[PDB]
Amino acid sequence: QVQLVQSGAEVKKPGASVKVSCKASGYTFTSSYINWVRQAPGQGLEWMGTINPVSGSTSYAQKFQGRVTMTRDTSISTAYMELSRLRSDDTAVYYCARGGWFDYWGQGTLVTVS
Amino acid sequence: QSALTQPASVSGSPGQSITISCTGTSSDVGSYNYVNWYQQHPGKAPKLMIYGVSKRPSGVSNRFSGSKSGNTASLTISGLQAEDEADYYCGTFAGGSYYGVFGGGTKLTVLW
Amino acid sequence: ETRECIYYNANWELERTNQSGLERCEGEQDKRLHCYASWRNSSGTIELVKKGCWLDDFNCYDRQECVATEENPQVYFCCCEGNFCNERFTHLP
Repeated sequence: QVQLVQSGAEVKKPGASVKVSCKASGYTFTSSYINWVRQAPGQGLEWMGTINPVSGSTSYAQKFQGRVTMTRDTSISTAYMELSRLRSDDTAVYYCARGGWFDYWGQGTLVTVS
Repeated sequence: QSALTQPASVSGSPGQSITISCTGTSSDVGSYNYVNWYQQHPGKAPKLMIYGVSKRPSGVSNRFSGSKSGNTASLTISGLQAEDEADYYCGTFAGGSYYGVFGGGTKLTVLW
Repeated sequence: ETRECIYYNANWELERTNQSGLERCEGEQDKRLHCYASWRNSSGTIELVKKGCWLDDFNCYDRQECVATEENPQVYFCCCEGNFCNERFTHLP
């Protein structure tokens, strides 16, 4: 079946950077987008942005413009989300999801900024 | 980027029908069949229940249906069951020319 | 409806795929399929990046022509519906 598997929980100091990985399997990675979403403790889902793995083109949510980088490595079917200049309130569970409909979601990655 | 508004919570009894609303405007919900619904159980990842306003993916129970009237998209859950207790988010298609947005979510309680 | 697309992969060596041909679209049955074309246009000359099948994308619905709309990107990308629709591609300045 279609599956997105993310990298494990990470603990970061404020001001640092975090890179979350998203490994796609059970489908052609370059046949759809990868979306990134986050959810702060007890809060709602927040869109972060989309990457097109064919072109490498990205679109970021206004909130993260200037401190988020989305990349991919098509040789290993892996999408990456890097969030810079980490703040205490970036503590959240970060998700990757497949295509524009977010039809399959990764298990989530807890990033604690302490 | 336009905000989507959902009620904070909805409660229902087993067997009852519940409708969760997602309100936008004529330039978003009123113009595009791109509203989707996600179920999120406590401590779990979201799951796609309905996409494109009314389309149900295979694997999703037929008790879940979606519709639109004016600028409000609605998720309806028929024959409410204990496992429906979760947070529900509406959202719009994200990619290419479309900027992603999620509603604030709705906590659905099933009172036993 | 879209079952087959023109296939191309410039990065075929690292991705361990064929360079060209026809790609049969893997459809989950409950979703639309499309074709896509991707290329670089560094001052008039076209350097083809990839061509293939593209999954259910609202941007592509009922589009018979593969037209890239992103203004001045590094890489152009378009999608379309219909068998081999990515045979022809262009960008909208």
